[PDB]
Amino acid sequence: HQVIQLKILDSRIGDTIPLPAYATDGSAGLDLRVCISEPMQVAPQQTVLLPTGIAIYIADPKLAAVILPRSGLGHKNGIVLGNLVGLIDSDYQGELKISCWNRSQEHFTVNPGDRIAQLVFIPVVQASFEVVNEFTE
Amino acid sequence: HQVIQLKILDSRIGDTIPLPAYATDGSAGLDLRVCISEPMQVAPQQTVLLPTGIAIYIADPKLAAVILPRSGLGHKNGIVLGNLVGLIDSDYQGELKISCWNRSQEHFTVNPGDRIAQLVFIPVVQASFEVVNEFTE
Amino acid sequence: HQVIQLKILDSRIGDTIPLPAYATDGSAGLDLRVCISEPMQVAPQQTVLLPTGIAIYIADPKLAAVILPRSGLGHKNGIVLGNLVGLIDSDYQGELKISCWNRSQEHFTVNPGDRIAQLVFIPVVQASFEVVNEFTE
Ligand SMILES: O=c1ccn([C@H]2C[C@H](O)[C@@H](COP(=O)(O)O)O2)c(=O)[nH]1
Ligand SMILES: O=c1ccn([C@H]2C[C@H](O)[C@@H](COP(=O)(O)O)O2)c(=O)[nH]1
Ligand SMILES: O=c1ccn([C@H]2C[C@H](O)[C@@H](COP(=O)(O)O)O2)c(=O)[nH]1
Repeated sequence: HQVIQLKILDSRIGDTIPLPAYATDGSAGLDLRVCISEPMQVAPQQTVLLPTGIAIYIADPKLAAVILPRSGLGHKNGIVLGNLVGLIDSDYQGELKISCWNRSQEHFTVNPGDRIAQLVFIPVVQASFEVVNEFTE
Repeated sequence: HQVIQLKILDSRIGDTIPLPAYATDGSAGLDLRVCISEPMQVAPQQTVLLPTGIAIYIADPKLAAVILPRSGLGHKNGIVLGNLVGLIDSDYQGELKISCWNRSQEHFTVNPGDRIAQLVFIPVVQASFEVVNEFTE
Repeated sequence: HQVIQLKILDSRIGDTIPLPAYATDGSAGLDLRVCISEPMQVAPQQTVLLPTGIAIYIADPKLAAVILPRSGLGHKNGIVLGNLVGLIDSDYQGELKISCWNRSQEHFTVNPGDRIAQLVFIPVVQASFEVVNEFTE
């Protein structure tokens, strides 16, 4: 495993709302929960910015994280991400936030502590370009 | 290359509908075909769950796969994924299924065996958190 | 870092429109700018194909790139990608193009040289399948 520093921004986290964790040893992602104080309605076509109450610091520039929709919420309820895929840079230290977009025609309720997205840590490569007139092998 | 076990769930696979394969030596993804018995209409804004007739077992927890829209179908026909990006965990052993979402204003027909998404195998990192009061280097 | 060959297809690139570059040492992605000659309107629900004026050649089959929405444009303006996520194969040598999709209810103007998406280089794994009757460890 790789160590990622995490700062708790809302005292509910770790008390009434658990920290993100892998469901199983073979899980690729961690479910991300929202830290709101009362249930929130997301109308058809509405986008709402939902806080997580946590900040992470990946630090290692060979690593990033992406925020993805949950499969069931996205397929069954059309509850996905307004930016489609959220990209977390290694030097980002602010709160993780979810752009929650209801792409369906049905109203949806988000309760405090609900899992609304998933977080996946991926290696990334920092490219340097070489400008050429023609491509070569 | 890396070996991924594949179980055929529908006898058409490998007979009338080919197994997923890289188009070229330099392809990042494999086209994923649907295993339906008759053509299916996907109306504007409709989401339909489409089977592939295959199950995979990635097994290695340092590896995952993602299901992505095809570029031409998504750009030209608005045929994309209802969950936007499908994440396949290393310990998932069920059938691969596509959440096919028509985001366009035109009706679309999916024929048996059509390529509707693409599958990409990516390394992933399992993070362990360290809860801190302030971030450090 | 890893060297990626880049061919300039429009003489504005590197003169009036900068080459893609990482904003910070810890950035995971590079902002991708559009190479159009006059401002372009993107109406609600409209998809437009926007050129970048550059081609890249990743070459290494263990590497790919993805094109993702920008977070603010996607969350605030609903300016995302019609194919949701663009996948760039290592053997692709054509112009990078953005499927720009306005998922919002507000008209949006794209100016020449605007950053409209981001590009991320990721390692990928080329799988070989082993067809089995039952999965094993
Ligand atoms: O869904 C998202 C996308 C981004 N970010 C964070 C992590 C990014 O590194 C940072 C800056 O976003 P940019 O506008 O620079 O992409 O915002 C989120 O909290 N959620
Ligand atoms: O588009 C998708 C997304 C997920 N899955 C499979 C692989 C996942 O590991 C499994 C469980 O999904 P979750 O609800 O746990 O994300 O479903 C698919 O078949 N297709
Ligand atoms: O948003 C996108 C998606 C793809 N491509 C390029 C890179 C791919 O390797 C190539 C071929 O696309 P396919 O139809 O084979 O996926 O098009 C783009 O320019 N932009």
